[PDB]
Amino acid sequence: LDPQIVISGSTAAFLAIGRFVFLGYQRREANFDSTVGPKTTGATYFDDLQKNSTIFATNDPAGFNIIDVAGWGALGHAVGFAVLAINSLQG
Amino acid sequence: KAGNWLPGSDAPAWLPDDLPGNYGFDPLSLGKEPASLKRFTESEVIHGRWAMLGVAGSLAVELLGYGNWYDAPLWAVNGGKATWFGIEVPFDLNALLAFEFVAMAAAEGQRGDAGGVVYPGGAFDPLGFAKDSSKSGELKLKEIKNGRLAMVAFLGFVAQHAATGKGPIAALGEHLANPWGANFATNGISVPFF
Amino acid sequence: KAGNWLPGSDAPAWLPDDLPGNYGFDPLSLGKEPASLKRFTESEVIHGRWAMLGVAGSLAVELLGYGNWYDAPLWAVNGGKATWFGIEVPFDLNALLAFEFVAMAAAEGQRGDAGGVVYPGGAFDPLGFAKDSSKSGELKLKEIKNGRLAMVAFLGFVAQHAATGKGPIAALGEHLANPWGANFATNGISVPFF
Amino acid sequence: RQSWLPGSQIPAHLDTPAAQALAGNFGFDPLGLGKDPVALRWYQQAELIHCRTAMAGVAGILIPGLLTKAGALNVPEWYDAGKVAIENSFAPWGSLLAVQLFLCGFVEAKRWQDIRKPGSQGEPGSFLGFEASLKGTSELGYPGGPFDPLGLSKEADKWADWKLKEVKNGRLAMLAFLGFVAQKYATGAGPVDNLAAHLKDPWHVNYATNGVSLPFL
Amino acid sequence: DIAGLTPCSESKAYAKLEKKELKTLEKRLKQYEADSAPAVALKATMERTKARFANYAKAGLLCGNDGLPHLIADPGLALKYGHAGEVFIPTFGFLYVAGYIGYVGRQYLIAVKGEAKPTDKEIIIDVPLATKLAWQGAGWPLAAVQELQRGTLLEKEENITVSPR
Ligand code: CLA
Ligand code: CLA
Ligand code: CLA
Ligand code: CLA
Ligand SMILES: CC1=C[C@H](O)CC(C)(C)[C@H]1/C=C/C(C)=C/C=C/C(C)=C/C=C/C=C(C)/C=C/C=C(C)/C=C/C1=C(C)C[C@H](O)CC1(C)C
Ligand SMILES: CC1=C[C@H](O)CC(C)(C)[C@H]1/C=C/C(C)=C/C=C/C(C)=C/C=C/C=C(C)/C=C/C=C(C)/C=C/C1=C(C)C[C@H](O)CC1(C)C
Ligand SMILES: CC1=C[C@H](O)CC(C)(C)[C@H]1/C=C/C(C)=C/C=C/C(C)=C/C=C/C=C(C)/C=C/C=C(C)/C=C/C1=C(C)C[C@H](O)CC1(C)C
Ligand SMILES: CC1=C(/C=C/C(C)=C/C=C/C(C)=C/C=C/C=C(C)/C=C/C=C(C)/C=C/C2=C(C)CCCC2(C)C)C(C)(C)CCC1
Repeated sequence: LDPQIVISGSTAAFLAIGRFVFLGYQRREANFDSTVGPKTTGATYFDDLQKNSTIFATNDPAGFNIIDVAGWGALGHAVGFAVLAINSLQG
Repeated sequence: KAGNWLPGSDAPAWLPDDLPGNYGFDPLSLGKEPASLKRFTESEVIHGRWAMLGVAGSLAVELLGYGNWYDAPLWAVNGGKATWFGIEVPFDLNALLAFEFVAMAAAEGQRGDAGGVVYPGGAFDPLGFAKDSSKSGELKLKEIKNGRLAMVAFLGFVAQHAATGKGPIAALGEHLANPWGANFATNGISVPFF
Repeated sequence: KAGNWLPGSDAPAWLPDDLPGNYGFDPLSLGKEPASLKRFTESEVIHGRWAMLGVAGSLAVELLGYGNWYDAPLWAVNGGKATWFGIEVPFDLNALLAFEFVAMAAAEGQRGDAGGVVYPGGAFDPLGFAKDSSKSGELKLKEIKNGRLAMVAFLGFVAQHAATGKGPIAALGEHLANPWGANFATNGISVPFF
Repeated sequence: RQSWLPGSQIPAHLDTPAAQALAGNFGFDPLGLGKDPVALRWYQQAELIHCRTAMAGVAGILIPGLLTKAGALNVPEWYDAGKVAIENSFAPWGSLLAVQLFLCGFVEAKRWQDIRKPGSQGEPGSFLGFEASLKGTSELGYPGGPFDPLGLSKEADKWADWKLKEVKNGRLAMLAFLGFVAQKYATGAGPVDNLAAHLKDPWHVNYATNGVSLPFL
Repeated sequence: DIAGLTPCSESKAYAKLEKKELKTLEKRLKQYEADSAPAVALKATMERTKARFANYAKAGLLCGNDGLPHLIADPGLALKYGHAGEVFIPTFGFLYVAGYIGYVGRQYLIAVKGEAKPTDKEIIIDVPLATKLAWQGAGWPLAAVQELQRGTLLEKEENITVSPR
């Protein structure tokens, strides 16, 4: 009934399942240039709080930024605490 | 052209002839468009394989005497332990849920990346059938026909146990006992105004 | 032309002359088309062989005194054990059902693959008759005639036991006892208004 | 030609070579239903099926109904034949109705597809070999082959007369069955007994006296 | 029973209302004579009233807590418990006669559009033609499904649609 085993195994499983098999299918939806590449053709402030500013660099061979880690880890935590919570009501 | 589902009537134009299980069965004109038809072929074959597996499984469970398919998952809501052919299975509901999620997600993602492929080869052909692509068409026909039969049988399982609450082999046994005395007219829930 | 089933009337045009048991008997015009006629020839000969076997079997059973053909399968519904010529048979209903299903499925599939073949040869000819194909036609004629007779006799068995409930030789014996006193007019269920 | 009402204008849709070639034409169409030749075709099919099943049913009512007044054939009344039969039988009426729904739906589906397409049911490989003799006989509603076993439908000189006898007896049979229903709800006994009680006293026992069939007098 | 009520035969409120109506009616009856047409009409009213109560009790009607009949509008429920004569049969009767009226009218309209002055035969009814078509449609539903299945029931898109879109 260890919380560390449930949560750690959960986040490990979801980071793995996002690492190896659902990477390319998530990267096929990066191509929105068919419909939107200029989200905002702007010059100044009030347009670049809305346009991209920084690019998170990855020396990762596949290219996980901190954002994908945050996402898959977040799903892992949600599911892990769901498992512990369903375990919580006296089995 | 394996046949014609309604003698005399003309076949639909959008069904191509070289295709397994091409009986021309389409009243609703669901597959008139190409890409949708291809997706539907994929879905039909896959549902067929899963239906075969499920029906064979329930029949094996009841035929070797381990309860029905309905009380196989009984050990998880009411406290207990899973089994296999007379041996206990040391796992928890969440354990099998985790390994099922990971394994099925991996397998189905891998499959769902190679476009739409229905017949693989090489390492999903480990015994050496369907090599000449000649009788392979007939094997496709046999595959899809047995698959349709299995889907219908499984829908039968769901409805039958939803009506009478007994297992398949038990229902067949009692139906062979008294044929006119008990079938879906003695059901009492199938046809209401009896 | 083995004969003519109705003197004077013309033979049907679709029956070919070189054919066993060609009496020209077809009021309904059932075999006017070629492929259907071939299928019917197959069916007639096969039904004839099976009828011969069944009739000979029921006769042998009653003639050697082991009950009728109706109470040969009596040991399975009411608890008991099968027999043959005075010796017990150590099997269960499901055991004979399994071996019958497998054996008959194998044999009939094998037969049903070689197109439509009615006269095999070589290993279904182990004694050396019908080699010249000359008197083989006459043997075909004798085969088909005895087969028609056997079919009629077996339908007689079913109707007779459905009427009076007695076995064949018992019915013949009592009919030879009092000819006018007991036949299908003393049946009481054949002709209703008596 | 004969007409139902001598002197009445026969409608123009019942006066064609296609409509005068029909069995039992008497120009009877007061409500002009058959203005569509396709609809007239379908309605002719309806009349034929109703004729045949009406004859069968009414014969089933009468002949046991008559012969039970003799010694043999103790048959109960037609409005009570079901109950006694099901008490005689082996299965409940629900399963029997289901089985007859299946076995009749198959056949009626056949016949229907032959109505929509005339040469339909005979096409190679469809059935196991009766496709040989499941075509029509060039006049829809009158198949041949395994129907008409005795060969009575081969001669061309008796053709229109066999047709016309069929349609006349059938119309009379439909009238007879409607009479069976009304006499059941009106007097409350079997039709044979109604016939006997009317022959016994004609001028006193009819539908002018039963007190239901016209209540205003 | 059917949604928590009772049939009117054993309904206590039913007989109380019946007694109340008879009571007021006899109260009106008391002050006249025994041969007077007032008393004749009053006794006629008594007879019709009691006959009405008996007829409503005989038909197997269902009464709530007010003792008044309640109709059940549900095919499965009414056909299962013997109430087809309160909504079901009435709706098929009405649909028959209403479609009959509509079909007769429509046939008249098409019959008179083909003349030289459609407005005169609309304002001044062609009585022979109107009686003729008034008979000719007693079986309308068959002609209706035929006109439907032949595609003559519906005009195509030569109808005038609003301009612009
Ligand atoms: C798993 C579902 C499924 C799917 C997706 C398909 C797909 C296909 N079938 Mg198919 N088939 C199936 C099951 C399926 N089959 C089963 C079970 C049978 C046996 C009855 C058949 C028998 C069959 C024949 C005989 C033929 C096809 C054909 C086809 C193809 C063209 C028809 C089409 O557009 O299908 C699209 C289908 C769907 C979109 C199905 C979706 C499910 C619908 C929307 C709801 C069904 C609800 C159901 C009736 C509820 C029952 C409940 C119960 C209590 C009554 C297409 C590839 C034709 C062909 O050439 O074969 C390849 C053809 O002639 N099928
Ligand atoms: C097992 C059934 C069977 C079949 C399929 C055939 C097939 C054939 N026979 Mg045949 N025959 C049979 C049994 C059969 N025979 C029997 C038992 C007899 C003895 C009475 C004969 C005597 C016979 C003669 C004398 C002739 C044929 C001929 C033929 C050929 C052409 C006729 C045709 O189209 O047949 C098609 C047949 C069928 C489709 C039969 C199907 C069964 C029907 C549809 C239902 C029968 C129900 C039955 C009457 C019910 C009785 C119940 C009882 C209580 C009254 C064809 C190869 C002709 C020929 O050239 O010989 C080769 C010919 O001249 N037959
Ligand atoms: C289980 C395995 C098996 C298999 C795969 C086959 C396969 C075959 N058999 Mg076969 N057969 C088997 C077992 C088997 N048989 C057994 C156990 C018997 C009894 C000993 C027979 C007796 C038999 C005969 C007599 C004939 C065949 C024929 C055939 C061929 C026709 C295929 C077809 O479409 O028929 C599809 C058939 C059906 C779906 C069933 C038809 C049911 C009939 C019409 C009903 C008959 C009346 C019924 C029995 C009620 C009678 C009541 C009684 C009291 C009188 C096919 C090669 C026929 C053949 O070779 O013709 C080319 C043929 O004439 N077989
Ligand atoms: C206007 C919509 C409507 C609504 C809300 C209802 C409501 C009801 N109907 Mg119903 N019915 C309707 C229209 C409607 N009917 C029409 C138009 C018909 C003629 C085709 C029927 C024919 C009918 C029958 C034959 C039966 C009912 C029954 C019922 C009851 C339970 C079933 C149910 O709700 O299914 C949900 C209904 C809908 C979503 C509306 C569509 C109408 C369908 C065709 C009716 C469904 C019947 C259902 C499958 C039977 C279930 C059996 C039950 C024992 C579980 C419920 C009071 C059952 C009953 O008597 O209950 C005790 C029953 O046996 N109805
Ligand atoms: C074709 C067409 C066409 C036209 O156009 C239209 C129409 C007609 C509409 C259409 C039709 C359709 C249809 C009918 C369909 C059907 C389907 C199905 C039934 C499926 C199933 C399907 C089914 C399936 C898959 C199934 C599967 C199953 C399984 C896995 C099982 C499992 C299991 C096991 C291990 C055992 C245990 O103990 C439990 C469980 C868990 C239970
Ligand atoms: C020809 C024609 C033509 C024209 O055109 C039309 C018409 C006339 C319709 C037609 C006719 C037809 C007919 C008549 C037919 C018949 C058939 C039959 C009878 C069969 C049987 C058939 C029959 C058969 C096979 C049989 C078989 C039998 C068997 C195996 C037996 C078995 C057994 C044994 C071991 C013994 C034990 O103890 C039991 C049992 C189990 C019992
Ligand atoms: C012509 C026309 C034209 C113009 O345009 C207009 C108008 C005038 C309107 C029209 C008219 C019409 C009419 C009149 C019709 C009628 C119909 C009918 C009557 C039918 C029946 C019909 C009828 C029918 C089918 C019947 C059937 C019967 C049956 C099955 C029976 C059965 C049975 C029997 C055996 C005995 C048992 O135990 C029981 C039962 C079950 C009872
Ligand atoms: C270095 C490296 C490595 C490793 C890596 C890792 C292992 C990472 C990790 C990472 C991680 C480990 C991450 C994590 C993250 C997490 C997160 C992001 C979380 C979130 C959370 C949440 C979201 C929660 C929420 C909530 C709450 C608060 C309560 C309950 C309810 C809810 C659900 C709302 C290896 C050896 C493989 C190799 C390569 C290199």
